[PDB]
Amino acid sequence: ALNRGDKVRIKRTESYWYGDVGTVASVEKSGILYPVIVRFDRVNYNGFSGSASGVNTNNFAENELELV
Amino acid sequence: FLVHHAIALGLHTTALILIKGALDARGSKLMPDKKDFGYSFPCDGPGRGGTCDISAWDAFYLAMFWMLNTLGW
Amino acid sequence: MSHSVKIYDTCIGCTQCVRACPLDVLEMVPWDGCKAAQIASSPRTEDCVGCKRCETACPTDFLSIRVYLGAETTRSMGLAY
Amino acid sequence: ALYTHHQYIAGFLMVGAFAHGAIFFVRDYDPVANKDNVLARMLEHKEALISHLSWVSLFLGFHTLGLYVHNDV
Amino acid sequence: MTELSGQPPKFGGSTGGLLSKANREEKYAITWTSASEQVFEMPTGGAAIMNEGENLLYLARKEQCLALGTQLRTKFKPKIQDYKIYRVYPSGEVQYLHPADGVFPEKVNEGREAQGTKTRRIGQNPEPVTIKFSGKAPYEV
Amino acid sequence: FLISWRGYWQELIETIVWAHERTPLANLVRWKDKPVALSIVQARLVGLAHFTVGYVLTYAAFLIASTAGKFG
Amino acid sequence: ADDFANLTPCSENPAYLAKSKNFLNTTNDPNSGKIRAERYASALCGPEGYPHLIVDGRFTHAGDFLIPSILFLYIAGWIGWVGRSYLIEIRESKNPEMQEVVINVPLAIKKMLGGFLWPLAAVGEYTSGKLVMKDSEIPTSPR
Amino acid sequence: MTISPPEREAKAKVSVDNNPVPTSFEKWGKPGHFDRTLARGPKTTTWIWNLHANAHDFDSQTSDLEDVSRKIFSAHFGHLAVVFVWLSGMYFHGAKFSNYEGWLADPTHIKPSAQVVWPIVGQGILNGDVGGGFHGIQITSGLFYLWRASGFTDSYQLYCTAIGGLVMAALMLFAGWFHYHVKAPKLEWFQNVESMMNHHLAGLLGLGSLGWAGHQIHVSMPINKLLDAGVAPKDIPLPHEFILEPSKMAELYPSFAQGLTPFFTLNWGVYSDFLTFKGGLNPVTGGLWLSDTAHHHLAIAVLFIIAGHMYRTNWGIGHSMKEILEAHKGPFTGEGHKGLYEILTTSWHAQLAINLALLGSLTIIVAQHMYAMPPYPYQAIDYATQLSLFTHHMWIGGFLIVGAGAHGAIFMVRDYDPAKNVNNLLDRMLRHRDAIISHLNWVCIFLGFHSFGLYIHNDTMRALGRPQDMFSDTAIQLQPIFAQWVQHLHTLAPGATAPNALATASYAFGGETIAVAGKVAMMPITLGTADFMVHHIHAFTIHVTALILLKGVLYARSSRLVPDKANLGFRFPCDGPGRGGTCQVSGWDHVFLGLFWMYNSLSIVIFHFSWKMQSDVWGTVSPDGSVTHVTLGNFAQSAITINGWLRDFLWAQAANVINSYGSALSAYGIMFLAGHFVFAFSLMFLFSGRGYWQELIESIVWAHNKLNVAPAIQPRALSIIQGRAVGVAHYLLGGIVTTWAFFLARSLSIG
Ligand code: CLA
Ligand code: CLA
Ligand code: CLA
Ligand code: CLA
Ligand code: CLA
Ligand code: CLA
Ligand SMILES: CCCCCCCCCCCCCCCC(=O)OC[C@H](COP(=O)(O)OC[C@@H](O)CO)OC(=O)CCCCCCCCCCCCCCC
Ligand SMILES: CC1=C(/C=C/C(C)=C/C=C/C(C)=C/C=C/C=C(C)/C=C/C=C(C)/C=C/C2=C(C)CCCC2(C)C)C(C)(C)CCC1
Ligand code: SF4
Ligand code: SF4
Ligand code: SF4
Ligand SMILES: [Cl-]
Repeated sequence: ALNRGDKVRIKRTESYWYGDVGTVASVEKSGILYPVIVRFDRVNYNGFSGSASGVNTNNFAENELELV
Repeated sequence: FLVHHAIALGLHTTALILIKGALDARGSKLMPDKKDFGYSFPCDGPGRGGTCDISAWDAFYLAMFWMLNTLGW
Repeated sequence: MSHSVKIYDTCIGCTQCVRACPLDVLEMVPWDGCKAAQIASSPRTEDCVGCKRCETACPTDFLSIRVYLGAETTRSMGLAY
Repeated sequence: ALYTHHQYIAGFLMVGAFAHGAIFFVRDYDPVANKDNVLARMLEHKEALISHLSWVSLFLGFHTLGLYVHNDV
Repeated sequence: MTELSGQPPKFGGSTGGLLSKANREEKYAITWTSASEQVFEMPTGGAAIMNEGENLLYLARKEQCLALGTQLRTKFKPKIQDYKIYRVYPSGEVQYLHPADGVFPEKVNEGREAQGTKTRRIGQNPEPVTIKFSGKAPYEV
Repeated sequence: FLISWRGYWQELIETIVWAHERTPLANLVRWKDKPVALSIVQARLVGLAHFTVGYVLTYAAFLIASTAGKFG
Repeated sequence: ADDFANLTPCSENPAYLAKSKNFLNTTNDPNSGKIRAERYASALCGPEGYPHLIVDGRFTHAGDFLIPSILFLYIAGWIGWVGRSYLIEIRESKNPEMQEVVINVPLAIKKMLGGFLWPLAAVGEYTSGKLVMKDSEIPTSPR
Repeated sequence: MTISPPEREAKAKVSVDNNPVPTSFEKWGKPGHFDRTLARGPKTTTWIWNLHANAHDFDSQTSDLEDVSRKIFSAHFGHLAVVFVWLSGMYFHGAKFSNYEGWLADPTHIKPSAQVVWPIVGQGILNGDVGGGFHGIQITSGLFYLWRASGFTDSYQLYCTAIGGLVMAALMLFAGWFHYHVKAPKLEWFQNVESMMNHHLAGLLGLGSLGWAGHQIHVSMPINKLLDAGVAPKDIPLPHEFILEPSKMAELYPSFAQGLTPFFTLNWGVYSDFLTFKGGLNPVTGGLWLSDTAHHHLAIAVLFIIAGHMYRTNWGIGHSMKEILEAHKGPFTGEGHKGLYEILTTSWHAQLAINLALLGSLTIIVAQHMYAMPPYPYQAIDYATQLSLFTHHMWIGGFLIVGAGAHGAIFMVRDYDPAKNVNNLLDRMLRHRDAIISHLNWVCIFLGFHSFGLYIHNDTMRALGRPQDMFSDTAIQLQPIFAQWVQHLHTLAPGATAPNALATASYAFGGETIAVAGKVAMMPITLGTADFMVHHIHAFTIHVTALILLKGVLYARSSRLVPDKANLGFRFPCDGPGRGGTCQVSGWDHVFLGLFWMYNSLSIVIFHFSWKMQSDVWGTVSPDGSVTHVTLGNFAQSAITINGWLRDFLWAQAANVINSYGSALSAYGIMFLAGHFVFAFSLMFLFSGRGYWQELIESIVWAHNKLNVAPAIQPRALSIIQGRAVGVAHYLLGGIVTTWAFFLARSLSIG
């Protein structure tokens, strides 16, 4: 039910963006565990010490998102 | 008056360290699985920004300095 | 002895952990859970030192490869003597 | 000597109390049985607690140090 | 495993090489074929000269052999992706270590059995209180 | 122990291990346990222990000696 | 009638007078010490002769902490409010970070100027929803 | 296409690019342009700190060695511009905000003062009365002494010097702009090391001391001879009046009657009127003889100009440095220096390490030479000036040395090629670094036990009431026998091994007690058991600093623990908690530890200097000749125990800094407390770790999210390396400011 450009709130407890909202970029074909690719405005902690920024994309399952 | 506010600062900062350590011991965003790593562990590596003194044991160890400072005052 | 290196189902099969590992602890094996059709594996954790290069490398929202340091051996302590 | 002795003992005891609270959260805390009670609700708003402890520590530190340094100068 | 061949690299000696562990406990060997006599960085300090043809080198640790292997495959004009790494015991027993099934682990390969696999996310590990008084941690179940 | 962390000491201990294994007469003797640098947590704990012992003893000697020499 | 009996007004303390007849000049004016000996005489001093302040809340010492508290809280509310509105406005400018390191001086000065009504704007954002955000719409860490 | 001059190649080894970099202001408005990783955009606050950490890291910015060399050249120009601005400000403050003329008229009964504080919030108390109705801050830089030695008399001369310094700064700035943007010399130009060295030895050093010898003979010496006779600065003719009237020069030095003929005809002896070799100090002022210094600078000009000829450039005669290097190889070192000429011509960090090491050593030499052979007038009377200059040059040298270790490690990481270093010095040192470092470690342990251990033994013996069991001149003596012998040899040099020297090179080696005014200028400095112990403490601390830094350089490539450390870079936090934990293995971290240990060493050095000079040197001489020293000769019995240093040195001499309130020296007590504070502050960064602070930032950021004030540039805790950099910077700053306040207050209070 998730389409490109949908604003979804993250429900993954261990996710950096739990409670935050990200935009849906693509939904991969069936057979995959976590297909919904989500892009976020806020970078997470990813990177070696001293790195400038981090990752702003991650895959999720649909039930792990909440439609905004 | 001045030393009593120094004492209040010391109590509050030692309590802040200890309580932040206890409330984040199960997990934070740097370590959402910290409860799997036990109370005491070295760190989580230099990745994810660097994770020196991440365990709640480290929070105890840091708070010890503030307790000694408070008692000095 | 050795450390423990677990690979979870959020694996996207980018293999960066295997390339980062400086002791050949990890491999890529065929899988069907991700688009890359591959999952990381730790069949040689007895050589694992625990430097955490794999975790530094992992891109998934919180690591899909996790190193829990355990019982210390001369191989795990990086000892040459 | 007795005052200093007992105060230092008290400081060690307080630090150990909070350290073992952290050890509880790490090893023994059960979320399903403690669900929604006061214990779990303390974790539920832990960011508020930690942030307001930070604020009171900053308040006290800034202003007590400021008055002391004003008097010194 | 059998016997190991190769010529020792041209080198005058270092203090960074093998110690008593090599004879008492374990050692490691790396073989590689070079196209010419070329200089390379010795992982134990200094510059050594590899010979055209086969080269066998004994090092103290597996990580040293793997660092030399990455240097061989990343820093040389015709890249050397031919190196094999073995664990050598003082009993003479030789154990082939790298690359496991003849293929570098960075790329997938059939006939590989997944190990360390967990059929869940990190956030789906059980609570330690649910496993206390066993000997296990939430990642071991 | 607080300021200087572990890897530097492990490398120094490796130089010392080499120095022992290559010094004759001393070579007759070998360690039953491989010498290694103190762990990270061990370092924190040992540094805090020295910090606290010095803290308490310094202040105790000062308090006692000042109050006894002055007699209140 | 007999409150604060451990303090006496500086005009009545002999130590304060003996020290104020030697008060050091503060600026280029050679009467700044006399101006101090005049001004501080109205407050309460003590045995050492140094003026003591009363933050008790009673209005006879309203100038000791009440008026300065009002002044500071006004200025700090202005500062925080204009900075926050600058941040909020910038957030929807496609690239807020670059405008946070490289200041948007027109917008910045505009927000700073409109800071004299900061308590009114604070109450107005509270009564709506611009001041406080809802907890389930805020990122948190695992419990 | 900016301002284009003709050519100016002079048919030389010059080769420039006409206009490689155009001038524009747009990259000013894009902070982070020089780094690709920062030109994208700041997402976290780390981007901010990185923007300052990689500003001068020109290697990581571009791969063109030529562009890096041009950047370094123009940055050298800008740096000289900054130093010229600083020196011009010094001369301007001496001209228009100092009592230099009042001091010149009566140096003994006045104190050197510049910088007038503005009377506000009570800070006007800092304008202490320095003499002659002047109120300000007393300066310990010793600018007035250098100016009297130069021959200054009027404030307008200092003002002209300041204007000229501003003009020279503008010149250097324009030169940097012009040589990076317009005419930018190619890489081939910088690699003429023979040409550069010939010029620096001949033109920079030789011609410099030649011109300064000219100025000293023509301006400094006559004005100083007239000042030492008491002619008063208002009556002494201007410096040029001696050039316009050679009779005025002949009346002071009759040698000037015979003209330049003794020079051209090698009749140098008649030049004895101003080219002398006396040796000792001026009786009237306590400084060095300006004729001795003029003759010295003359001979130094001669030596350096001659030395500027050994190397070969365009005319065949000279030396190829590559040849001299490749020739030197013995049976212990394989190929010796084969390949060193190549790395010392393509690596900037190699030259930088060598030059930092030698310059730090030279500044330490400068401190140790200027204290015992006071070259300026009335310098030794001012114990504050003496101590201040000594400790300052000490600290500068130590910092330059730590930087030398740093850039040796950087070279090893970045510019080391094993193919270009096969069986040479570098290769074999890397091949036996385990031997080197293990033996240095053993020497460090032996020194710690046999220096500080002696102090601990003496503390324990004295506490037990066993003074006869102590190490001291009155018990178990440890006499510095060799240093005493060398002092005696120095004392006997004039007239014997130094025939043409009238007096000893420095009266610290022995002889009479030269005293100017009520104070002692310089006298013999005896050496005993306490001096033995302090000197071996110095040896121990210097060896430990060297151990740390040399280990950092030799293992920056690899170790048995981390065999691929070269790939990790010069500066990185660790390589994980694995292998037992690998924290601080980088070369950068070795520099970080060496900073603390150099601080330790130099603190002990300057404490030794201060106490020894206050106990056994400085003091008041009587009309009878009795010498009452500052602290009554207490060094020999107190400096042998740690409790002695805590009580009679620190606690005793700290009495001035703590009681400085309500007086002109109150800023010193304020900065004392301030240094203590910053030192304590640093311990938070050094004792903790980034993870706690980031997790606390998480809750603070949640509170920001609650009221919608969260910033787009996400707050991130300081990186591991940055945490340590902040820690060490604040540690050094706090401690050094503490001892700066301590020394200045103590030395200014003792008159
Ligand atoms: C004298 C040493 C020192 C000082 C000044 C501090 C300061 C602080 N610590 Mg800390 N700490 C120290 C030693 C010190 N620590 C040591 C040795 C350890 C053991 C490693 C710790 C471990 C520790 C922990 C674990 C924590 C603290 C916390 C805090 C903060 C508490 C809030 C407060 O004090 O109010 C206000 C702050 C201050 C008064 C300090 C700032 C003072 C400056 C001068 C204010 C003016 C700014 C200045 C002008 C900037 C301009 C710079 C420019 C001129 C160059 C505070 C900033 C707690 C915290 O983070 O609070 C939320 C906390 O969690 N400390
Ligand atoms: C109107 C004068 C002018 C202009 C507009 C430029 C323009 C430019 N220069 Mg240039 N340059 C100038 C003067 C100027 N320069 C001078 C006087 C020198 C001699 C020092 C140089 C030497 C030089 C070098 C070596 C380099 C440049 C570079 C650059 C480009 C990078 C942008 C930048 O500098 O970031 C912004 C810079 C600032 C905001 C400067 C802030 C002040 C700094 C941090 C310290 C100030 C020290 C000061 C220069 C020393 C004297 C001051 C003293 C008198 C008080 C840029 C287009 C760099 C380049 O090629 O880019 C890749 C480069 O490597 N310039
Ligand atoms: C006799 C010729 C000569 C002289 C005087 C110098 C002098 C200098 N060089 Mg240079 N050099 C030379 C030849 C010379 N060089 C040649 C032939 C080469 C090519 C191989 C180089 C390549 C070279 C490089 C790569 C660098 C230098 C640098 C420097 C400066 C660093 C030393 C310093 O800071 O001291 C103190 C500084 C001063 C006292 C400044 C005053 C000197 C002014 C600027 C020049 C003298 C004026 C002129 C000769 C007329 C006045 C004298 C006359 C009235 C009698 C210095 C001013 C470094 C630099 O750029 O520094 C900024 C640097 O990186 N040199
Ligand atoms: C154990 C041997 C040894 C020792 C003790 C030294 C020590 C010293 N050298 Mg030397 N060097 C050596 C080997 C050694 N070097 C060899 C073998 C070479 C041949 C490659 C060089 C060539 C070299 C040059 C060209 C220069 C030095 C200079 C210096 C002095 C710098 C002082 C300073 O930094 O203050 C301040 C610095 C200056 C006054 C001048 C700075 C000159 C620039 C900035 C540094 C050199 C640039 C470099 C050659 C660029 C090319 C390298 C690469 C990019 C191609 C110093 C005392 C400098 C000097 O002035 O000599 C007296 C200098 O010009 N060295
Ligand atoms: C001729 C001397 C010289 C030269 C040109 C260089 C050149 C270089 N160094 Mg080096 N170094 C030197 C001396 C020198 N250094 C000294 C004396 C030390 C010992 C402290 C070091 C130790 C050292 C380390 C550990 C590192 C470098 C690094 C670097 C590179 C980055 C420059 C930089 O730091 O960015 C910009 C500069 C700064 C951000 C400095 C600002 C912070 C300073 C320290 C605060 C000091 C405060 C002030 C002095 C007193 C307090 C007042 C305050 C309240 C205002 C650069 C190519 C870095 C590198 O990556 O190498 C490639 C790095 O890791 N150097
Ligand atoms: C007072 C504080 C202190 C002390 C005593 C030491 C001690 C030492 N440091 Mg250290 N260090 C310190 C502060 C201190 N550090 C700090 C704050 C830092 C952070 C920057 C460092 C970081 C640092 C580094 C990076 C290094 C050292 C090194 C060394 C060792 C030098 C070798 C030596 O001196 O021989 C031995 C001296 C002693 C053991 C001192 C005590 C000796 C007493 C007088 C004798 C005791 C008698 C007997 C044994 C008592 C037994 C009791 C009985 C009940 C059994 C030494 C053991 C260097 C090293 O390892 O050199 C080889 C080195 O690499 N330190
Ligand atoms: C009071 C002084 C005490 C020291 C005396 C004992 C010296 C200790 C080492 C003996 C050999 C070194 C002397 C010959 C100097 C020498 O070069 O010998 C010759 C030999 C190399 O010479 P080559 O024949 O190769 O000469 C060709 C050169 O051009 C090489 O490039 O050196 C070595 O064998 C390597 C070992 C030297 C490293 C040993 C130094 C150990 C540090 C000891 C520090 C003592 C402090 C001295 C106070 C300043
Ligand atoms: C004034 C007065 C009064 C009153 C009093 C009161 C009422 C009080 C109270 C008090 C109090 C009330 C106090 C307190 C304190 C507290 C604390 C000190 C805390 C704590 C805790 C801890 C330390 C820990 C915790 C934990 C954790 C961490 C987790 C888990 C769980 C636990 C618990 C373990 C009267 C009228 C009587 C009389 C007159 C006077
Ligand atoms: S430096 Fe920090 S992250 Fe690195 S190993 Fe040490 S504690 Fe862990
Ligand atoms: S922790 Fe280090 S050794 Fe272990 S698998 Fe990861 S990269 Fe390899
Ligand atoms: S780095 Fe992480 S996501 Fe990528 S293959 Fe390895 S375990 Fe899977
Ligand atoms: Cl004593």
